[PDB]
Amino acid sequence: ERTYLYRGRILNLALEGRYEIVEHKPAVAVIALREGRMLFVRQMRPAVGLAPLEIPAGLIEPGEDPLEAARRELAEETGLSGDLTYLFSYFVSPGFTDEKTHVFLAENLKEVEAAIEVVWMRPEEALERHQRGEVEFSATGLVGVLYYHAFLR
Amino acid sequence: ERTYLYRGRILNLALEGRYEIVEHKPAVAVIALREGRMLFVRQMRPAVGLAPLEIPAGLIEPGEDPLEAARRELAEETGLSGDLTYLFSYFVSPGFTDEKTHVFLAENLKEVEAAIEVVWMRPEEALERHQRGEVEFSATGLVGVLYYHAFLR
Ligand SMILES: Nc1ncnc2c1ncn2[C@@H]1O[C@H](COP(=O)(O)OP(=O)(O)OC[C@H]2O[C@H](O)[C@H](O)[C@@H]2O)[C@@H](O)[C@H]1O
Ligand SMILES: Nc1ncnc2c1ncn2[C@@H]1O[C@H](COP(=O)(O)OP(=O)(O)OC[C@H]2O[C@H](O)[C@H](O)[C@@H]2O)[C@@H](O)[C@H]1O
Repeated sequence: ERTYLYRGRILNLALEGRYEIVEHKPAVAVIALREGRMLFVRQMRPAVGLAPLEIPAGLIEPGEDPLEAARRELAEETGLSGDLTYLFSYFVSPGFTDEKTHVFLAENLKEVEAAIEVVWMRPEEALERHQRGEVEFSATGLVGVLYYHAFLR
Repeated sequence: ERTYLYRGRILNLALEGRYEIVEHKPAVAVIALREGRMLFVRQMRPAVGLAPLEIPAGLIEPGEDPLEAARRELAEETGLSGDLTYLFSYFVSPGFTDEKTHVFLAENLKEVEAAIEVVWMRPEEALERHQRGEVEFSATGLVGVLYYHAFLR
């Protein structure tokens, strides 16, 4: 059983026996390749004080399933729509939070609409920039880069 | 500036303007392959109520750098030691936490020592089991699987 220390906007903090638990809405992330470039985004993230390289990602809000949330954040963050395929999911850090991320591939991208910086970048270059200390990754950004190298070359 | 709502054992909860921020110690994770099997671990994770497929992972404690923490958790969780190479890092979920994970590759594993279940499993099978809904991934488990498919075949 959980006792709640804080009920917030995008998280709750609970204690469960000796365990500190952060409840958090699920998330989605979209991997998209065009002309050899992957679709990254960057935004200032106050939790870390910097703008890591991410792929388009967002929270699943009331009413939505993961596919719908993925289509929405792709459009809102980048102005694009595409044909989305579910790939896999992961718990971001299951030792303390229940946040689960559902990852999609987007193909056949179309601009549907003309704080978030869109960064098209070859994944090989993202990985080299990271290795040289020039940019940080989020989990979603790293998953995109690794998925590309595994399956999209 | 941050105001603290909770100072805990493995996290602090702060507000920063409108932002809810979870401070958390950094983590490490180790990717290890032997005879075509990757070294996974499973443990009950109360935050999610299940035991996802992870790779050996742990927190960096006072006094330690990432390499040292990685060697320690590999030994404590699996009884193994190896030659460790730094690969890359990622922020697990930078929209709300500062947790950063440093990922290593381990080679030339040796048993140094005879709650945590050690699960050697071919990564192709881990990914198929996940696709069929049979097991969940942590971020570290998924990163291990993707890294293998990208670079270790
Ligand atoms: N929710 C918690 N609340 C209280 N203490 C905890 C909790 N979980 C663990 N402990 C204590 O904290 C001690 C040290 O934890 P270590 O074992 O090095 O790490 P890890 O395997 O848990 O987490 C490693 C990563 O894997 C996952 O993605 C995680 O979220 C991390 O990102 C433990 O001995 C526990 O006593
Ligand atoms: N720390 C926070 N505290 C308060 N509200 C917040 C915070 N961060 C965002 N908001 C609000 O929450 C609203 C909805 O958030 P959406 O934009 O769909 O998601 P995302 O891109 O932030 O996070 C997506 C994932 O990427 C990362 O890995 C994250 O940690 C997630 O795992 C926002 O409009 C903000 O107003």
